[PDB]
Amino acid sequence: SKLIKHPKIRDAYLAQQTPLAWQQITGSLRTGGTDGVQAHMNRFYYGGVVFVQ
Amino acid sequence: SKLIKHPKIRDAYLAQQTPLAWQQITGSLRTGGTDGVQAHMNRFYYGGVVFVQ
Amino acid sequence: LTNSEKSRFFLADLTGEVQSIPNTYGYISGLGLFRSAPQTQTTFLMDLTDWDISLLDAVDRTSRKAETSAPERVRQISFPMMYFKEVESITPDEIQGVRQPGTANELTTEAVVRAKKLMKIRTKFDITREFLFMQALKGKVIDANGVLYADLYKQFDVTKKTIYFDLDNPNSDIDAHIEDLRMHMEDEAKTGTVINGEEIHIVVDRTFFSKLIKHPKIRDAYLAQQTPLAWQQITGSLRTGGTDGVQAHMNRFYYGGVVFVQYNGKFKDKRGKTHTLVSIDGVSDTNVGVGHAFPNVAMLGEANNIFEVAYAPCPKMGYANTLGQELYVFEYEKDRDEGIDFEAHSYMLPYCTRPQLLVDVRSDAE
Amino acid sequence: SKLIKHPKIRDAYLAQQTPLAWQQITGSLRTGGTDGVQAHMNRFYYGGVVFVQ
Amino acid sequence: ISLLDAVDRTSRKAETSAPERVRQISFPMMYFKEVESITPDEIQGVRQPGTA
Amino acid sequence: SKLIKHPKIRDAYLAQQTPLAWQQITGSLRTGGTDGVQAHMNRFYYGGVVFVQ
Amino acid sequence: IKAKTYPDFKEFVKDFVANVKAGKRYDFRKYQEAVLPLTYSSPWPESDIPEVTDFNYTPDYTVPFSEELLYSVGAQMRTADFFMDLQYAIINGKDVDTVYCEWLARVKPFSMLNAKLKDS
Repeated sequence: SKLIKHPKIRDAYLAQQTPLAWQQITGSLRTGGTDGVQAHMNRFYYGGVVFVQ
Repeated sequence: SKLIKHPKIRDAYLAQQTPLAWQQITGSLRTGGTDGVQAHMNRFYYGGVVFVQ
Repeated sequence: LTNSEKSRFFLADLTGEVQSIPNTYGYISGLGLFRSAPQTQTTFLMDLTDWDISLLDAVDRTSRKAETSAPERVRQISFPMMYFKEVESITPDEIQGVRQPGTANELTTEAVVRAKKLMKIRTKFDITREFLFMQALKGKVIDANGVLYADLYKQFDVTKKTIYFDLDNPNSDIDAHIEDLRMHMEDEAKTGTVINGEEIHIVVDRTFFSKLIKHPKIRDAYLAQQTPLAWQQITGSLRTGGTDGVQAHMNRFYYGGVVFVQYNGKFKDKRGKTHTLVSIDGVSDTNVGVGHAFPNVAMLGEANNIFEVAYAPCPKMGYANTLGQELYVFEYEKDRDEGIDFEAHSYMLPYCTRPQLLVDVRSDAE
Repeated sequence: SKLIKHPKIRDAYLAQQTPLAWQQITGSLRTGGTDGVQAHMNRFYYGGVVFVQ
Repeated sequence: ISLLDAVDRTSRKAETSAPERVRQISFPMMYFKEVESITPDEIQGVRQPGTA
Repeated sequence: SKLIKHPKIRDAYLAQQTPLAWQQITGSLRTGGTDGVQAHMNRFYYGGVVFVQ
Repeated sequence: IKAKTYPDFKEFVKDFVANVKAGKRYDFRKYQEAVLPLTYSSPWPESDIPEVTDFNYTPDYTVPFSEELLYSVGAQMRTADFFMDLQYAIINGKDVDTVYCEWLARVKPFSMLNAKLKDS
C-alpha cells in the first residue's frame, strides 16, 4: 500500500499512456491462487521488478 | 453522485486517454441495464468492481 | 561420501562443497580501445610538431609597403615501459596425503593443482592489464605500487579538464555542462579535422548515475514524453545492455547524443588497498559522483587512434630485438626431481597521445 | 543557452505532445550546419525562425 | 586475487601468489512427531451433523 | 496581438494535440497573404471564423 | 481554501501567500493531482486544500536561489514542491512580489512556476 501510492510512482504512471493504466484498474493481476484464500494475488510492476503481496 | 465526482477518481480518469474515460467523464453514464421504469441503469467502473445506482 | 564427525568411530555425511570466486571486471579491456603496437626495443620516441599559430592580418597602407611572417616548432619525447615477473612453483608436498576438497577419501592430483595455479596466474595477469588500461584512460599511467611511469599531461604539455555537474542543486543547468563537455573535446583536439564531439564515452559510478537520473530537469524532460524510450527510462529497467563481467547488464542512460554508462570495477593489491577503476585520485570522499569521459574509435577516425599499447620482448636468449608479446610463459624443472618452476613476463605500457581529450566529470560544484 | 530554457518556450515545447520535436527538449540540438572545427552546429526552431549558435 | 606490482627488468625479481583456504561445517535437523487416537466413545450415539 | 494573447484562447489551444494548435502556439502565425509589403499576412483561427491582420 | 473559490491562478496565489503570511500552512505533495485543476485559467483550487498542522519542511537545497528569485529562470520542479518552497521563503522572511504564471502551459506534476521575492 505504501509503495503503489508513493508520489514518485503515482505521477509516473498517470502520465504514461500505455496499457499499464491499471492505476485506474486492479492490482489483483496475479497468478494468485495463493490457492486457498484469494483467486488473484496483488501484483505491481515497476523498475523491471515485480512486487507481490 | 458523490463517487463519480470524487477528485481522485475523476482526475485519474481525466488524465488517461481511453474511450472508457471519455465515456464516463463527458458521455452518458446510463450504459445498460433495464429497471422497469428506467430504460438504462446508471453504471460506473473504477477498479475491478462496478457501481450500479 | 560418508566420513567421521567428532569421533573416529561414528559416521557422518558429506553432501558436497560450495566455492566462492572473487569478482573479475573486464569492461575496459573488452572495449577494444587500445590497439597493440609490438616493439623490438626497450624504449621508443615520438615527434611533436605544432604550427599552432594562425593569426589575423592587420591592415596596413598600400603606399607604405609593409607585412607579417610566422615561425614553426618541432619537439621530441621518449617512453619507458613496465615489466612484470609472475613466478610460482609446484612441489610433491602439495599432493602427498592431502585429500581433495568436496570428497571423502580421494587424494588430489598434480594436474588439478597445476591447472588451478596456471588459471590463477592468468587471471591475475589480466586484471592488471585492465587496471593499467583504466589508469591510461585516466591520463596517468601509475603502477599498483604508486610508481609513476608516464605522466601524459606533462610529456605532452597539456592540462586535464574537470567538468563540475553540480547534480545536488535543482537549479543547475545539466544541458550547459553536457554542452561544455562536448565542446571542449571539439575545441581542444587540434587534429586539423572536423570533430563530431558527441561520440565520446562516459563512464560513471553509483553516485554520479543515481544523482543524474534523480535530477528534476532530467526526469521532467522524459516524464511528459510519449516515446517508448521515455517510458523505459522513467518506468522500465534502465539496465539496457552491456557486461562488465560480474553483472549481466550494465545500466545506461540517454540524454541526447551522449550516453552515461555506470561501471563499478574494483581490484586489490598485495597490501589490500582497493583500487576502484572509476575514481579520481585525491578526492577520497563519499556522496560525490566521479566519472570519466574519453573519445571512441569513431570520433577522430582510425587514422588517428589516440590509444595504443606497446609490447616489448623479455631478457632471455633468442628473445632479443624481437616483437613483443602479451605474455611469456616459461617452464623449468628443479634439479634432482624436486618440482616444477613457472615464470610469466610482460614488457607493456599503455599510453594516450592526446591526453587533453581525457576529461573528468564530477557531481559536485566548483 | 538562455533562450533554450526560457519558460515561455520550454514549457510550450514540453506540453506539445506527439510533434516529433522531442529532439529540441530531449535529443541533441546539433541538428545541422558546420563551421571549420565542429561537425554539427547548435540550432533551435521557434516561432518560424531559426536561432543558430 | 590481487594486482601485480611492476618490477625491474634486469634485476629478475617477481611476485608469487598465495594459496587457497579450505574449511568445514555441519548441520542438524528438526524432528516432528504428532499422535492421534480413535475411541468408540466418539461414535456411539452421535448424530452425524446435517442429518436427522 | 490582444486576441492571440488572451488567456482563454491560449489556454484552450495549449491543451490540444492537433497540428493547428501546434502551429498557432509554437509556429508561424503567418499563413497566407501578400498585403503588398508582406509575403505572408497574420491570420488566426479560433472558431468558424478567421482574424486577419 | 475551499474548492473553486478563485476564478484563475493569479487570484488564487494572491490569497495563498496571504494565508501563509497569516500563519496557515499547506502540504499536498501526496494528493497533488486531486487539488490542482488543469490550465491556469480554470477556477482554483479543484478541491479544497486542507490546512496542515505538522508543517516541517527542510529542503535539500537553497530554496531562495537569488535574493529576488525562488528558482533560476527555466528551472522545472514539481508543482507541489513549488508551494512548499514558496512557503519556506515566506517563513524565512522573504515576501512575494509577483508569481510567474503568465505564459506557462502545464500545472500538473511538473510546472515551471517561479516567484520574485522581496525583503521583509
